[PDB]
Amino acid sequence: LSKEQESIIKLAENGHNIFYTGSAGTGKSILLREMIKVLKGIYGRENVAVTASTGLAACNIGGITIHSFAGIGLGKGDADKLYKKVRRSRKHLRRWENIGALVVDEISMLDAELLDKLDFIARKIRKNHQPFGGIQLIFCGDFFQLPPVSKPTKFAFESKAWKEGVKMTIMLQKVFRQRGDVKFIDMLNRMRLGNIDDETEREFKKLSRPLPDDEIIPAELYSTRMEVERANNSRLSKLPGQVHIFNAIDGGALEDEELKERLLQNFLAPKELHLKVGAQVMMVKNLDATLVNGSLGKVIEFMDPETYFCYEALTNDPSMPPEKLETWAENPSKLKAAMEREQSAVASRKSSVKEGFAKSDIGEPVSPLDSSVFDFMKRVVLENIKRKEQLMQTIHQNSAGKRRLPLVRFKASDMSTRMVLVEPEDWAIEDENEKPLVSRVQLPLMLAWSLSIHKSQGQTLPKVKVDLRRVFEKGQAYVALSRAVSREGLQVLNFDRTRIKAHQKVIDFYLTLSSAESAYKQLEADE
DNA sequence: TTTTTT
Ligand SMILES: Nc1ncnc2c1ncn2[C@@H]1O[C@H](COP(=O)(O)OP(=O)(O)OP(O)(O)=S)[C@@H](O)[C@H]1O
Ligand SMILES: [Mg+2]
Repeated sequence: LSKEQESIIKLAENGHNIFYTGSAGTGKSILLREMIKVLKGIYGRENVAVTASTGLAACNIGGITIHSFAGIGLGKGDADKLYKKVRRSRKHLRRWENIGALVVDEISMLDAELLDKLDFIARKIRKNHQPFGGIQLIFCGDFFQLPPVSKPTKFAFESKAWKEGVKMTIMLQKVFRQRGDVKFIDMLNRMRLGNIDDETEREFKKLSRPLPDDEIIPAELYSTRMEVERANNSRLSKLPGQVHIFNAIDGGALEDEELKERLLQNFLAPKELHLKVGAQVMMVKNLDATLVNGSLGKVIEFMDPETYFCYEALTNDPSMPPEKLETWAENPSKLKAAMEREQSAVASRKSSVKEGFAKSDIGEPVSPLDSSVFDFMKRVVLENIKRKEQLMQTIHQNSAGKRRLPLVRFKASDMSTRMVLVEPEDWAIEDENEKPLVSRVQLPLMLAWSLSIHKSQGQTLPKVKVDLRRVFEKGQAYVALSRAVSREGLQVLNFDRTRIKAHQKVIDFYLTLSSAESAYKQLEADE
């Protein structure tokens, strides 16, 4: 870690409501990841609230989406009625009564209206007038990156809540991401601000040369959902291995089918989820505390719940007597007899709707499980008790004509993994008398080789294809291209400098702030 | 042409 950075953790240590920023690449998130350790040691592991604007970027540091944390849904409604939505769910209310520090990363994507609301929700809950109820704030973004989504949106700082809230500011300088290319850093420093010359243009337009043709799948960054899907399938249908179709149950009672379709998209769920063995996926609904919107991962193989109950126990003891896997692979009546022991009335009218999802293929045969699924065991001639894989594969050949679901290896930003067999979820849009106008049961997955540029903001991409065809917001081009470590590993199609421009309030804001060294002097102000 | 909801 640098010297300019440690003066921030230690500023946040001493308890100051800092916002802190810097060019893309300057290691603000990495910094934050360690800052979060030393704020749980002050308040409590359960009293620090790690969040970001999006949900993938929120996983970059360990956190849930800011909206998921506060418990405000999409947070469109009035500032007063969000308070009563919060104080209903007991979990979310005391989550606001105990947090000592609220962390928000890539706050650039939050709009002044919500920052005003959270500020209010906290004050009326915590019984305190202080700029957020006394909650130590830590805002970490870069206002030259993507601005808050509008459907006019004032920036996070135009709010009364921000300029009341932020007590202190800092500003990092050394761009670490492209550290070995002092030229490429420069090219992005002036793409961030609005200036591009010929040598920049020609160099970027030279990057459209195809990327290396090795066995590492390059990441692709398109500005739209229907590009991201074109590339997520342009790439998936190049993967060796048998596909698995996943058809989404739909309903139920709306008449305008054009909005029905459009409603059926923003659920983040596709009508046709195609998934092979080895696809990069990303959870899209907040399921639990560590499997959330934005969790990258990979698909491992496709098993039904009877099967996966063996494979799960088989991960917890590869030194297991196989006389019990053989009791399940020669009599699968006893198989259910151990699965049930470990596990509403409107949920029983959606189980039997989710029950139909991915109908059983009693006429299609069941291919064997891959090699890599039993690699975990392969780590002394008398200990080769591995009739286990032949037992496990036998248990799989008993699940033809049974719904097989994706077993996904998920990966957190602290580098630990977690396997889960992904069950369908349900997306409904309804009214006061509960009738789902549009309802859809699909898997909470989408291919995650291509992110949007919004979702990729905050990422650090080793080999990244970028296509500036359909960018429409200031700095968005600068995000997609600055997600790159180098130039040797970067493709740039349809480079268009004729719309690469700055916003005026972003120049106006980064002239009234404290530099990296104007963070040190406030340390001897404490001491 | 975008994100956000257990
Ligand atoms: N002190 C450091 N020493 C070595 N590598 C660093 C250091 N700080 C950052 N990096 C590298 O820089 C990248 C991480 O920088 P980030 O923390 O992601 O900054 P940032 O996320 O680009 O800022 P954004 O995009 O505005 S959220 C990784 O490749 C790190 O290995
Ligand atoms: Mg980041």
